[PDB]
Amino acid sequence: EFLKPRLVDIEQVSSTHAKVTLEPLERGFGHTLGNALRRILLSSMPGCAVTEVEIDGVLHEYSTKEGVQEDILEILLNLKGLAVRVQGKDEVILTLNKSGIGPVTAADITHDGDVEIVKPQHVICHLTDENASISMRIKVQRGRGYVPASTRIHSEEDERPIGRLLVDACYSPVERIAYNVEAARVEQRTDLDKLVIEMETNGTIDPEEAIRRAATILAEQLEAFVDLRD
Amino acid sequence: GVLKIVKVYLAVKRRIQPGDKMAGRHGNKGVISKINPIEDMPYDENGTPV
Repeated sequence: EFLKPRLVDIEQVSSTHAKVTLEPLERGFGHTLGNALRRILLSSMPGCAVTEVEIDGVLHEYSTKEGVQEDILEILLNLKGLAVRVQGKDEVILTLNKSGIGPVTAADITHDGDVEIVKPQHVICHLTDENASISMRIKVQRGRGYVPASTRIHSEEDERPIGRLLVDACYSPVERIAYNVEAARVEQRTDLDKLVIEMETNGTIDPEEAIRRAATILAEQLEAFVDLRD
Repeated sequence: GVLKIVKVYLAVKRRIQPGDKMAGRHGNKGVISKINPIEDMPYDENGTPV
């Protein structure tokens, strides 16, 4: 004798911020699902992030370009945050080419079909010279979780090009997750609760797909767990 | 006695890890004991983890 939760209205307050509600939850599973979902969402949500950067005139992170103000290291730190939605391929090579005085934002990236730049206004660098021109190639991969530069060396595979600049990959779009269990008094029923999952992300994963993917992963683990072959 | 000399500067980026020493301004000190996943940390009503 139980009920089951069905996805009801899923409101989006901002482009990043979304509240997803689950109305017909039996007493006691409010907290269980809240927490399980929170855990999976924060830990395992697959996302996209910049993996490596090649700028032409720069041998190593510490040198400096003519006509720019941020250091190469600061340009890398700025690129780490670049939020991009790739649909089909796993590894995309975006090309940024800008000249003249002005703040080079992400919108200047050469627009490919499969890539969506979530916030085109995101600043990358500031030029300061009429003839100063930067060209670069940003290689962005798909991945889950958090992999630093130093571990990825395992797959070195002849990293010979000294121009290649590795960036730490924070492969995770979910920034924040909270849940609220509140009594959802339906006119014909005794003890049912509503889950309100409030989630803030970098604007890559849509809420429905996030929740679905979490439920998928938990279900698979429980599948393995239910059967017991001693 | 020295024919020639070559100096080489390495720049090593050291990340925080277990065993480094961290302190406050009031004399509170300590060794970083374990790095936990974001999930494990206590979180406020709003959901921001400590």
